[PDB]
Formats: sequence, C-alpha cells, structure tokens
Amino acid sequence: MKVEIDSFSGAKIYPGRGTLFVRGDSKIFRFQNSKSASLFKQRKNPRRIAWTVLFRKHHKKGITEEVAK
Amino acid sequence: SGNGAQGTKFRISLGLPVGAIMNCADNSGARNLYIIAVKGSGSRLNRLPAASLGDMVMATVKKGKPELRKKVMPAIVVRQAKSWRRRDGVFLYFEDNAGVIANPKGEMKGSAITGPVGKECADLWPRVASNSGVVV
Amino acid sequence: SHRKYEAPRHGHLGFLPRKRAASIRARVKAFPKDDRSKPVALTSFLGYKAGMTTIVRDLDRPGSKFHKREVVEAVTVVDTPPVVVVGVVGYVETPRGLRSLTTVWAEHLSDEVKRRFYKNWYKSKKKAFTKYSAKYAQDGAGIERELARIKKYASVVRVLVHTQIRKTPLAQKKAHLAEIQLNGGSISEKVDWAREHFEKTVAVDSVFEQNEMIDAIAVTKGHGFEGVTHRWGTKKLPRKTHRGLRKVACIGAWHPAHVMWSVARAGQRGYHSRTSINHKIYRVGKGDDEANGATSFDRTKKTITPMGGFVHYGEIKNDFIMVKGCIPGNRKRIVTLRKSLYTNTSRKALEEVSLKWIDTASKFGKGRFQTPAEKHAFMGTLKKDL
Amino acid sequence: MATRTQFENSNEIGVFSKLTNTYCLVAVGGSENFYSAFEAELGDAIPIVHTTIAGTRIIGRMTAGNRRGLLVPTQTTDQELQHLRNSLPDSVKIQRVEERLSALGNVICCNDYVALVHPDIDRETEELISDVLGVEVFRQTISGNILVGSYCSLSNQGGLVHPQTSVQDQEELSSLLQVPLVAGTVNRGSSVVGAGMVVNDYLAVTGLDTTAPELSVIESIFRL
RNA sequence: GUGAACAGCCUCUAGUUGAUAGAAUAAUGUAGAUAAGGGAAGUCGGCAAAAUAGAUCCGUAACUUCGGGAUAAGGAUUGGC
RNA sequence: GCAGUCAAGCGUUCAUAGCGACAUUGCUUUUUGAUUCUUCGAUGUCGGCUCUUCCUAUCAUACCGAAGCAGAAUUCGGUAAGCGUUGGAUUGUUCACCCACUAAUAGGGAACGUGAGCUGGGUUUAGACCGUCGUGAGACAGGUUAGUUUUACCCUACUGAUGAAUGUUACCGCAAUAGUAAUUGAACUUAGUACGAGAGGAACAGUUCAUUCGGAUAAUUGGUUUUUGCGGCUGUCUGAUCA
Repeated sequence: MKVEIDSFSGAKIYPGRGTLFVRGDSKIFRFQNSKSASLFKQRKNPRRIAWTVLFRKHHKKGITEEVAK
Repeated sequence: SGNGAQGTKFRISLGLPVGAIMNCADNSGARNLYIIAVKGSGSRLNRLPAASLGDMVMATVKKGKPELRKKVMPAIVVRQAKSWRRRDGVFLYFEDNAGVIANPKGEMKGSAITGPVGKECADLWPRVASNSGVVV
Repeated sequence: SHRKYEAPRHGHLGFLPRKRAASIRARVKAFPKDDRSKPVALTSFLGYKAGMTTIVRDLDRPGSKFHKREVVEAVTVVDTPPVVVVGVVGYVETPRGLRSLTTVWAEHLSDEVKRRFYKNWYKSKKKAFTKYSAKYAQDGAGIERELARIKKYASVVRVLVHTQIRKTPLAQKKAHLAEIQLNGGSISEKVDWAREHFEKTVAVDSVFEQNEMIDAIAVTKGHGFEGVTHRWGTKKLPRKTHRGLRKVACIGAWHPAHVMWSVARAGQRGYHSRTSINHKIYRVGKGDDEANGATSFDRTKKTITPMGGFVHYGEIKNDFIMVKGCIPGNRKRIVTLRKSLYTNTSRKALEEVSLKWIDTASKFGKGRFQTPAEKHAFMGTLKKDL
Repeated sequence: MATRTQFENSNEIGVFSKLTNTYCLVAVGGSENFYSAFEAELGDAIPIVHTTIAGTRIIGRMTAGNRRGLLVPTQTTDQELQHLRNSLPDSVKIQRVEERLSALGNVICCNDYVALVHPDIDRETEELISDVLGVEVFRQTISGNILVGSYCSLSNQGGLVHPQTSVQDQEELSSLLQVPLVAGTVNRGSSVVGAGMVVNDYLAVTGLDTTAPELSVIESIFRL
C-alpha cells in the first residue's frame, strides 16, 4: 500500500476511498471524494479554490517553517 | 467470457444493455457500434442482456464505411465509462464507451487501437492486448 | 391459460411469515454437535454490534488471479464485554423432546441480572434473589443436592450467562440473560466446570479464535409496515395504470376462490431473526491491548475506535470480535456469535492470513484522517490552541 | 532451437512471456506443460522467473528489455519490483519508467544493439531508455503501424517484420539494424509476429499452431 | 419596480387574515420533484415528462400559386464596475 | 392432437438400431364441430402488461439403458417437474415468420386464470370517407379515421398487529405442527492422452470465476438531499450597511 495524492485537492487517499477517472489523453486522475470529483467536472481551476493544497502552496498560505530550510 | 476467452473475469458493473452505441476504438473504418446481444447472458423476463469491460458482443455498424453495414459482426469491449469496483478497492471509469472489431475466434480485424484500454480486457483477451495501446 | 412467459418466484417461501420477532434477541434454535472427548468450552456467545470498517489484507489463494496481491474487505466489529456466569441448568431427554427439570443460580448476582426480573426497578424493593440466596448459610446441602441431580440425570447441560451492560458504552443499564450449551466431555465434568466459574469472567480468549468460521444470529433491522413492491421485489406497474403502480396486479386466478398464502401481500417488514452462516473472524482484540488498530506492518499507535466514535454507539474500550463481511442485525443490538455446526473444508476457509491495515477514519462523514496525530500534522496549526 | 508450446490454449507465447539472453519471465498461471518446454533446454543456464506485471499475466507486452535493463510500468507494485530484483541477477539494472504512451513491450522493440520506439515517444523518455538499456535508439515504424513492438519479433541474429510490409521498407531498417529482416507470418496466418513469439540468441518459442515452413523460416533467419 | 408588455414576481391605498382543529406525521394514494450507465431496447402507438425556447450578430435548402417555406436547418454572445 | 398391437417391406446384406404400408384398439377436452341443459329483472366480450399455483404426453439440467454408439456429435427409451424455459423487428393480434443469446428457448389448465388489477390497440352504438349492391332509405367477416369504461366505508380469504379468561407477575427454554432453496454454465489441468492409417476427439477427480434466485445489511462507490447545513445569483420590500 503506497501513498497516492488527490489530483484536484492533493489530500492523501486511503485504500477503499475515493474515485478514479481516465481522460482521453490517457493521463490518470484520482479524486478523494465527490466534492473534489464533481468540482473537477465543472472545469474549475484548482489554483482558485481556497481549501485545496495547490492554493495554499501558491499563496504561501500557512507556510510557517516550511519556507525555511 | 465465451468460446476462446481463456481464463476467467471477475464480475463488474453492467453498463451496456442491448441497444447501446459505442465508439469505434480500432482502425477498422467504422465509427460506432450498435450492441444487439451479449455472450453468456441470463434469462429473465424484461431484462436487457448487458455488457461490460472485456466482454465480447456482436454489434452492427450503424455509421461507417459501407460494406461493414447491414450485417452482424462480433466485437470486444475496451472501455465502459461506468463506475466498476476492482478487487483492490478502486471505483474507476472511463470517459466514453469504446469497442473493437473481432471475429469469434478472438483476433482483431483492425491493426491498432486508439485511447486507453482496460487491463481487464487485455488480460482476458490475449489478442486485444497484442494490438492494444494504453493499458489503463 | 398458462402464464404465457414463466419467471422465477419473487421471494422465499421458507422465511415466512415475515412478522416481527417474538423477542429483541434471536434465540439459538440449535447448537453444535457435542463430543465427550474435548476440554470444556462454550459454544455460543453474546456481543453488541458497533458498525463496520474497511481493511486491507494480502489475499492467499493459489490458482486465483489476485494471489499475493492486496484486496479490501468490509468487516463488522462487534462489541464484547466479558460474559459472567450466574447459573447452570440441566436438560433431560424425553419421548417428547429435551426438557429442563432443574436450575441452579450463583451466589452474588449483579444488579443487572436483578434488574432483568423487574419491569419497574425504581418502585421495586430489590427483593429478588433474597429468599433463595439465603440457602448458602447452611453446609450447602440445599444446592449440593441439586448439582448431584444434574450429574445423574440431564444428559444435556446448558449454562446461564449474562453480559456486562455497564462496561459497554451503551445506555440500556440492563443485562441480557441467555442460555449457552457446552461442548465439553461428561455431564459430571460440565457442571463441575460450572461451579468454579460463577461470578467470574469468560473472555473471548477461549470461546473463539483467529481465522475461525462462525455463525451470526441477530435480529433484522425494522422498517415497519411495507407494501408489496419493496417487500418482495415485484415489478413496478406501468405509468399509465389507474389507482396505483406499486402493487401486485393479479393476486390469483378465479379458482381457487380464496387468496393463496403464496401470493405476495403488503405487511410488516424488518424485525426478523436471520441466521447468517459461515462468517470468518479476522481480529480478536482485548480492551487492555493498546493500539488495536495497529498491525505488524503499520507499527502505528491507534485503537479500532474511529474519529468521533461509532455512529450511534460508544467508544469501545473492551474486548471485540472483528468478523469478515456484513452481519445480520443493526447497531446497538445484541448479536449472538455461535460456533460453526459443521467442519468447513472449502479451501476458502482455513486461510490463516493476518490483516495489513485497518480503517480508523471518521465514520460520521468523509473520513479523511486515521488518527488525530496525522490530522494535526497534515493541516498544522489552527486558530485554536497556540 | 524452435519449440511448439501453447499457454493454456492460446498460441500467443510472446504475449505471455519475455525471453532474453540472460533472463526470462513467464506468467504464474501457467501449467506444467507450458513450463516444461521452457525448462526443457534452458536448464540452469539462466533463471526462470514467475511474475505478474501490472497485476496481469501479459508481462510479455507490459515489459521489454535487454542485458542492461528491465522496464516496468508505473502502476506496478514495489513488492513485485522487489521480487524481480531478488529473483533476477544483479547484472541487470531495473529502473521504473514513467510513461502513459502504451505498454512498454508494444512501445519498445529493442535488442542488445538497436531499439525501436512508438511514434509518440518524448525526448525525456528517449534519454531514459538509452541510458537504462545502453542501446542507441532510432525512429521508425513497422509498415507505418504505431505498435512497433507487437509487429516485429527481433533478436541479435535477425528479425521478423509485418508480413505485408513493402519491400522498400524492409531493406531500409536492415541497414540501420545491421541484421536482415524477413516478412512472414506466425501461428497459422496470424500477422502479429512481434507478440506472437519471441527469440533469444539460443532459442525461439512459437505457438503449437505454427505451420511446417514458417518454423523453418524462423530457424533460418534467427540462425538456430 | 424588474420587465416589450393590462405577462409572471414583490410592494404602497383599500380589504381580508375566511372557508373544523391537535399529534405522530405506516403502507397505498393525489399533486410537485430528483435520479449513476445505456437510451425508446417499453408501449397498439416516445402517450406523460424531457430538452431548445428571451434578446443581439452570422447563416438558411427542397419546392412553390414567386406572395412564402423561414424565428427553416445550423452557429457566436448575454453579469458587474 | 396423442398412444399401442399386427406386419408386407425400407434400412447394402437384417421385421422391429431407426422407420414402416394395408388394416385395427384406445386416450385426451388446450382445436373445431354438434347439442342447447344453466343464465337475456342483465355472472363485463379479444388481446397485451403483472402475479401465484397446478399437470405432464421432459425442451435443458440429475442418474441410467439401446444403436447400423470406435471418439465427438446424434438418435430411441426409463424414474423423474425439484429447478430453469429469454431479449427484439412486423402485426391489436391468438397465431405466424425472422434476428440473437442461451443448457433450453416444451406443451398446457385454473369461468378459452387474471378489467371494483391496468390499457383500450381490435371487434361492437352513435360522426365521416372509398369500393360493390339497391331506383331509393340503406346493406357488406369489406378497407380507414375519431370515439365518457364507475363504487369496497361490508363478510370471508390472504398479508401484518393487539388481546380477556386457566392465583398474580417476571425471566430463561422444549416441542407437535406448518413452510423450506438453491440453480446452471464457462476457462485451466486431465489432454493433441484414451479412441481410428485421417479428419477430428473427450470423460471422472481438482482449481478459478460466472448465470438465475434468496436473505441480510451500508464501511466503501453511486443516488436522493426541508440537516434550507453552507456558499453564490435574480426580482421586489425593510432609508443605506449589516442582517
């Protein structure tokens, strides 16, 4: 059992949890829940939903000591 | 299953009843396939015999290069676009339906396959995996 | 005229009537066959269902596709307080069936057992087991004569037990008394084993074991009065039908001139007694066993309690049985765990495989975190605390 | 030599097996009869390895490599990666490849000296294949087919191509590959030659349905 | 007031607050609804529901009694400062 | 419609492997007839959808016997209905003919089962059109289009529920009786073995799955979402903001 990362939010997915979708480009996509899965279907840029991980990474949101080596 | 389908397949969700239209996945010149029946079905009043990933069915070409029409010809399902559960614990699905032309012996009339192919189909049918492209 | 097209019958005939159970606890109709060669041990057992959880284990089945590959399965953890014996009872054989001719009770029964006999506890004087329990003041010939009788007669012996209702995190405040037959040897030895097990624990270290096939007796969750479509599975009538599309069109032919008992009719649904056979145990844990959810591979620190506890159930701090698959009966209800009546040989049982990972995520929503440590680690500091 | 063997009932031996000059892989679901032919002549010369790449038994199409490397797709489990590392000798170095283009066996048609890749290969993967395999790679497709690995069964002593390949196409590769290529069929008329059967420097295994003179051709071209 | 509008929707003047009530709110109903994948395979018959459906720009065939068909068919935009 | 007996002959050679002329004995009440007994102060008339049970002259599955049964396939028969007998184009269709799956798509009864279960497609009032007949009003199993189908608040039967009386009350059990459930197929091995100069070609045992049915639940995926729980947007009204 390895660690797989959500494709839209970035939260860790436990076995038996989440969904999985394959696009026409044959590139993989994993969603932790219908909240993240349906949000992807609406073609939402995930850099703009506040509670995702890519949003907080972009705006150094709560980075604290992670910005320091 | 069916004749020539060596090995066994674990049951998955049925999402292709009689009368479905499936995109042509292989370079046989066809554009779509119209499922008329499935192999190894059951017998229940008012139940459409449905298909699934890796299953082999016969489907006419309602829209394609001419002499592939007006006749029945078997095919193999390579995409389902319907959420099915694997044993490993994943609920996955594809973007759209897709099938490949294949005579009853199990080999393919076409040469190549465009788009992802479910490994539940590659494993069950060796010749499909022989001419398959992306594998999940 | 015939049925035109012939279809399989809707529903089952042997599970009728689909009426309410006579008691909230499904009685054990039969017990595993006895052999007078083995040490004394219990045959059935009592527990409370708490919910389900998800597992991962390495499947070991030669010849299958998923050999030496990980899978996931559902398991229903059942709460288990240690069961204490408060009495024994002998069953004799008659040309009309087994009959109980005597009973023996323990010395100091807990308030739970006394509470069972009273419909109104507060108004009562707690005067139960007062005249009878005084018989121990003498040398004991009052009770020792009865235990002599169960040795001579009563070739079948069933021991009376009850659970601890206060140890379980449930608020019924009243125990569940029940009879449990024994699979020991010699009726003389069976009662002898009973004498020195009054007012003491009987854990799950002897009744069941890891990777054992057991039955599950419980009571169906109730859904009240139901129609005929969802009760049986009858086809829904077409949309154009007048005055109802959720019923059975033709009850019966002109003759016979009465409704057949085999016709499906609206009635009571749920609250049945269903015995599900051949259930396999994966975990047998103890309350004092810290990090129950940890496995030889995880090496983590967490119990089996999910985030926020089991829905409509407590926190679980005592013994438990973690059985593969679903189970009859709903949450907060007594569940009877009983030893398999037949020795299973299918190459599906006897698969002594340990688990690999246990789901402890929240069961009150979309459980995203297994332990508070990893929850606080992933998000980090919040506005609360520092 | 040339051995006639059926996996269960299918004649696609190359699909279910990968044969190289120092190691060989077979499906675990096979029977003694399929296993007997492989161990009949190999003996203890090179190890026999039982694996399931990608959780499936099409390892021949899901895996491709030579003396200097082995290729496994991303989704394969590390437990099987560890198993192949322990079973196979240390002389071969296994590095995972990140690519959703296709199964590696279909994409990669390589040998000790030369390699053939899928039309949609990317430069980042191009360097990874060359360094891992220690093999110079060139761009070309068998008869224009994208599945170069499934329509070309190749070894250091020769090579098989698509049966209906034009004569001009066949000779063009032979100059670069430095080995002759002969158009032909396998398994009683099947045009899938790259996946129908496999060749190493001392053996070639085909299906039991191969006719009389294709097996003779296989012996001639591959110098058995 | 929004709005093409005596359309729908909310309000000012004016007038009612009236047509048995209380509690849980089982089936089966009457009236509204929503359904993963396929999709008329259902049925005598897509009957019922569904989709487009306002406005601006582009574009529009067979045929004809040359007046029409024709907002045919088919495409692109619509908020706020 | 179904089942026998005799038996000339067919069956290379041989009456009964399988068939079988000329005659002849019966069975069936799902054909159609004939009768007219019940009912014209009236028992709602075709078909389709839904559902239950029963019978077998067994279509498939279980176990066997016979062959002009070497294997495979087939054909004939015995105990047997326990279980399963489908999805569609045309037609209102009973019927029928095709497409396809399947182990198989066997026949039937129960007021030609089933309208206070449904539909009203057809035949069957009244409107109207065409053809033939009639001088005419009108007639035709003719062809076609449009044509309101009502009530259970009773008793029994069935499906679920309560309940007095056998000193009271409570707990734990026995058991008569009644019902009963499982079902079929595919892939590998056996095994290019047995069997035959050749095409072909299995089976018992074992493993992995699946078809139909049944009972239970809800971790997981999906659905519903008056927790209006949260966020967003439109029109209007609280002077504006907030709400």
